[PDB]
Amino acid sequence: KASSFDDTHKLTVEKHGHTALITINHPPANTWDRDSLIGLRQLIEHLNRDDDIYALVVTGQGPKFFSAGADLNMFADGDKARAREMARRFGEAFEALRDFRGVSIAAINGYAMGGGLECALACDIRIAERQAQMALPEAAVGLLPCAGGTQALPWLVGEGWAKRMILCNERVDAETALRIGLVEQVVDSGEARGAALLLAAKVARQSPVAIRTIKPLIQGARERAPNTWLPEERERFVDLFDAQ
Amino acid sequence: KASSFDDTHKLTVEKHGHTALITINHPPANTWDRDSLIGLRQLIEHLNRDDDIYALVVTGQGPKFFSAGADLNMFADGDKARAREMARRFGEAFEALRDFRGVSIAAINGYAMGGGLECALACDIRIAERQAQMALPEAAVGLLPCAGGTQALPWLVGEGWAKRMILCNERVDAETALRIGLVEQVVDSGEARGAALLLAAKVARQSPVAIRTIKPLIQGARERAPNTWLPEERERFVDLFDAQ
Amino acid sequence: KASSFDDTHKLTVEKHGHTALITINHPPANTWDRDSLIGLRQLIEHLNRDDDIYALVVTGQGPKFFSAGADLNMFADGDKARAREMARRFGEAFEALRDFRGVSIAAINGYAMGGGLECALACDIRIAERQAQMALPEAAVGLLPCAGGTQALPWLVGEGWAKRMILCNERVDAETALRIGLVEQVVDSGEARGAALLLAAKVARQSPVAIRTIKPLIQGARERAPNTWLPEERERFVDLFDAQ
Amino acid sequence: KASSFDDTHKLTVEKHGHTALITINHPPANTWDRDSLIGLRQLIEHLNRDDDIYALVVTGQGPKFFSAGADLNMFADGDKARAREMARRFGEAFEALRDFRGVSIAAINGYAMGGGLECALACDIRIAERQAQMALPEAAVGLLPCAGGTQALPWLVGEGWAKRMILCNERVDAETALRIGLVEQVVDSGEARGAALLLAAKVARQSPVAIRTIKPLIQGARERAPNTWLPEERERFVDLFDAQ
Amino acid sequence: KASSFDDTHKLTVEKHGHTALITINHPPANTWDRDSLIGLRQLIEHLNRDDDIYALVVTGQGPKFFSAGADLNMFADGDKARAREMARRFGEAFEALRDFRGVSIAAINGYAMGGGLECALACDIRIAERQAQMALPEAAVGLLPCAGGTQALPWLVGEGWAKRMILCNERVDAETALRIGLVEQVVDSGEARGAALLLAAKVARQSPVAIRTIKPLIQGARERAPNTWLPEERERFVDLFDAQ
Amino acid sequence: KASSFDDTHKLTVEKHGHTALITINHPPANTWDRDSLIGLRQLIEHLNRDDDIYALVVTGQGPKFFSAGADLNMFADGDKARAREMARRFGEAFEALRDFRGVSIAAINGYAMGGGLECALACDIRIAERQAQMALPEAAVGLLPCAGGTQALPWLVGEGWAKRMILCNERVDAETALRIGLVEQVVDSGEARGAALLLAAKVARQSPVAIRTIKPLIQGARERAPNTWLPEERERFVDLFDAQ
Repeated sequence: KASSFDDTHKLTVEKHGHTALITINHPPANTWDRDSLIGLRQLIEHLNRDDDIYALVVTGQGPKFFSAGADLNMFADGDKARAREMARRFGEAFEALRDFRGVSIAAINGYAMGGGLECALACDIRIAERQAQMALPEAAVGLLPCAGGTQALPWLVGEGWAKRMILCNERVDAETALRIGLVEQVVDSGEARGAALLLAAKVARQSPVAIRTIKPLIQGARERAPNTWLPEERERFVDLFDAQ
Repeated sequence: KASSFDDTHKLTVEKHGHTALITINHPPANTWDRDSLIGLRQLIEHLNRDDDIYALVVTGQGPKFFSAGADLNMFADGDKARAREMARRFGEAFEALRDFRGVSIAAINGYAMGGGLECALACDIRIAERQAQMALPEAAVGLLPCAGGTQALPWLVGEGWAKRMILCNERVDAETALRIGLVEQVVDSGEARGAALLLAAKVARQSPVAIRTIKPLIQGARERAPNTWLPEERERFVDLFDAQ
Repeated sequence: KASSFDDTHKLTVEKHGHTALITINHPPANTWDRDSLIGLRQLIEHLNRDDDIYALVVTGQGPKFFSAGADLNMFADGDKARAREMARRFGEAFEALRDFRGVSIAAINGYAMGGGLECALACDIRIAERQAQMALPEAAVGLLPCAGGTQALPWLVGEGWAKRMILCNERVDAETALRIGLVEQVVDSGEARGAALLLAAKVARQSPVAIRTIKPLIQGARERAPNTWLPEERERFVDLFDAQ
Repeated sequence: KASSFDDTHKLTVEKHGHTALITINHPPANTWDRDSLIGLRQLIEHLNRDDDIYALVVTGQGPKFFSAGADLNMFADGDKARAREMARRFGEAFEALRDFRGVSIAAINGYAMGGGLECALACDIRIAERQAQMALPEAAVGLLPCAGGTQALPWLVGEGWAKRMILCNERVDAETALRIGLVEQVVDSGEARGAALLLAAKVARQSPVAIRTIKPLIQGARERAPNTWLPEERERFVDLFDAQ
Repeated sequence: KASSFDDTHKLTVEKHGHTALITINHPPANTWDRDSLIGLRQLIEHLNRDDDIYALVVTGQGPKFFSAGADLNMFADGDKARAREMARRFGEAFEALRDFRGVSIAAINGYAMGGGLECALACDIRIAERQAQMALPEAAVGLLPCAGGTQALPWLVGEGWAKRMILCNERVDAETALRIGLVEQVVDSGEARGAALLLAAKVARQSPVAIRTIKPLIQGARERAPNTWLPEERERFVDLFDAQ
Repeated sequence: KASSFDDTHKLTVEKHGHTALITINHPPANTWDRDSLIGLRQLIEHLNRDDDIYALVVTGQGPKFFSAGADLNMFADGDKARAREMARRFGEAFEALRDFRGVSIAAINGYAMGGGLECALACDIRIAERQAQMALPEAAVGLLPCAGGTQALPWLVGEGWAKRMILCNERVDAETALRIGLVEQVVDSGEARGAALLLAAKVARQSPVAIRTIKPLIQGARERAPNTWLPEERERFVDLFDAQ
């Protein structure tokens, strides 16, 4: 899928059924840069226009790294202007992945730190390998998680654990992540990608138009309290009842 | 309790102390229909006007089903008009049960799927039997949980598990439900009703006027961020200090 | 730290590195009164103006009590006027502790009930000893948790467990608290203070200006939905990139 | 209307068609006290249960005063406890009048100052006599408009004029009030009551069930942004289409 | 503009510079029906993809009617299903016109009642002819303004005048509309279209990319309080500073 | 007042009673630059710590310009980094002036365009001279009002007139500004400063502690719907009743 456009070779896309497998391919640490952040946004835009795609899996190339976060080549020095543009690209890329019209599954096959973890927080579901370690260590260098980490992390794991990770710089492993809600499924070494593609196959058995309508409803509390969406819930239910 | 009005025989009510035991009695699957959804709303309205009632337990008649959700007799065919009215009745019935002035305890004695699960999400506390299985499989038929499921489920279990259940159609058992926050207590087969009635007895030992005032405060985040309620919290605290 | 001002001897402060150790010293139950609630607010105000302080630990003097909540000497009788002023002092003291510019760690060394538990909910992180028991039993005397308990408790543990504690008056121990998210770390008897001071030392290794900026961002959902803060997140990220 | 219950002789009620004419009768200044604030809330509760009442007019007895605000007999001295209870009674009385299920019309026949003005802000529509003068002069005695004035006044007239009245203690006459949106219609001396009863007669020509449903929708922005109500608008539109 | 697609002859579109002139052409009263509501949404979608279009004017064909609101052919009888679909089409058509990426100007050349008025409320700016009369008389037939009228009308004119129009069924003329904020400019008979096209020409002198970015910011209070957008304001300001 | 610190000679401060008269002194157009935006924030910080100051007037030196907005020396070229810092300084300076603890009065003595108008929108009350002209013409150069103009302007004048000014680049004079709510008082040439200082004297007759408490309440709708502040209103009313 994404068969043709200027897609960076740092992001490989393969079609497996109704599922798009995205692999971060940037050695040695599967780090995110400008080229890949631009390609990610564009790629999500085309997958939202591909009606053959009901699901999405992203994972890191190789067995060691899911993603080590932001390249150092970007928050270089130095340039104040670079930093701002880079924070922009992270938001645009990960908000787009967040707004994927199907379901997105993060197959955490290793270290997911900083921006790599924020990328997985951007996905709908996370599947981590037993040895995987995740953290947001930006405060250690006087910075912060600018790709949504300050909001997404406490959203799943709660404020206590979120500031244990960000404010105290403590990393967590897959089994601790499962205990606190950061991940939904722990699997053995080398089983995330596979596990993710198989969970992405269960989605292709559901009505795609129902998935696309339901998902924004589930994320409703991210912009507005849940009770404010209940009338909208019935309305989209009737919209789904129409057209069988 | 609810000693006299036109209450459908599909909903049996028995008074045990300061507790109203509601039993869904609609074989074979304790399914919800129009008659029972109307009776539920009306029943909650009278229990809110009965000052002898401090608590509430709902459970499914029989050992197999808590509730299998919406009757097929309602989202029949077909009629676009039926579907809309039915989504309305679900909201009105379960929002009323949600707005019960005392505490409500769901004693999940079996399958609670779709609308049956939304009914239990409407209650304050859930107690599940070990063998009980719960899901929201509406997306499998191109529909959605229209009785609050798209908001209530992620509210307790988080977005990851909520779309694991809704978007991926994966069901969960009582022990998984406990791990993710969907239920608060797991008990052995045939022990939910009993467990629920005994938890409903601890409530009758607390000031009822304090329960009625406190409960809306606890649900405050469902309509508005928690910090916006703090001045209101002290105000209702003084209201409780008045009248001893 | 807090080396000089009128600080009540009911609140002892000792400086350990970049960490301020606050100890509730009011026998026999480390109860909160007017004098201590005033001193707490004032103390947090000076710690926010002490740039030598990056973290904060509060704990109860002695091995038995963290804090038994509100003194009876305050919600005395009786005076309607007293009650209101007291609810005010709780809010002001614990909202200030909540708004501490560094990280605050509750070292629960025993019973933390009512206002004592609300004090620990006010802190960023909670570390409980195995034998510690926590509850909000205000509804048992016809009152309510007026120091933020009705909002803070469901915020961490969810609505089900929050009303299990408040509406049903059921207390929880440290291992149950860990299971539900009320605490982040369980430790053995006599190890909380120590554990807390060592977690407070990891914070002094991070940029303080990053901690002060990040923490309000993490608590953003308490006043406004998380998505509304994302542009602000990047903006404060660039503010942190400036000044290296 | 309100034909029988313990209604204080300080509040006279007369039935004119489908309209309830409420007259503040407390010389010399039509001031609000505890007895009248309690009676007002109770009176609105019964008018909401009287299906013969589609509209409501309140005005001051005599030609000189609509209402001079709060009695001095209440924020007496002195008692801290009195003040709090009194602020409570104002809110409860005027929020109830605000939540009247039909339309309420303030016929301002004279001075409406402080609580008298807040009473008229509580009504749906205001009709002022040419000589009428309105202000919120609470800040002049070190207090504030505690019956909703700090929110209702800028809601209609804008922040500039609202703090011109409250923060600068400047009063306005009926013609200035019309220019800024504080009133909707200016009439000649002795014509407000009459004008109000005739506007209240136009309401009795509309579907009452439509008025009761529509009015909360119009006030939707007072609790939540307008766009959040649009799905609810259609839903209540279909509810009105049902039952013809 | 909109040079080619299935556009209903009930909606005529002509290109005048960078401005699209939309004319409701449905005698005798320029009423809105299903065919025209579908065409309106589609038309706005294509104008948002036409980079040659910076502005938009809608007006009624003929000198007598701007729009008399909803056709009777739709809320026919009767069918409950029809009513719901029709409320849906109004929302979708007018929310799209509301979300036009350029500026939209309503040239009110006559009666604009009910849905016709809601259509003009959907536009950015309103220019009314002296003889034009506007109202929302839905409550007179037991219905309500389902195309946003219950939210848009008080948004501009305030609650008092909004329920004077809706709850009391009182219509307003162009000079009263100007006094209350319902319209921004009053012009003489036969001068609205012309006035609107000339105001739409001033827009083509501004940066289009600035108009598209600014307009959502101006409407920010419709979904969220204004202070929550200020960081976003600077961010889009820098986005505009980039690309010159 | 502001008797001693590094205050830029571009901002002259004179003490007249309990009022601080701030005069933008930067020829020829009273334009805002970095030096003056920094000094403004600092100046407001010290006036908030001066208990001798109850009010504030800002106006432009000379008879021709109130303020022509942002210096060209700042959004120079060119530097992307400059633009961002400058948008930051505007927000910080005008949000501080907005958050002045007393009342602030803009005495518009001439042109107030772009940032000059945003400065006056930041004040509580605006008094304009008859010849004064105001606009936000940023969209004409492909930019936007980054100092709050996109939120403050529609907040007072409504969306129609706000986008008439911003999206259509149409300027308004003092008499049009009065008609639409942009200003509260129009005065003759050379009378604004004087008028403002005399309105600032009426404020010094009110309780300062009441002004400081009330003003945030009036601006409550800028961050949260008005109904959410009503319990807080009574609470601060009792806080004002305490301490006489």
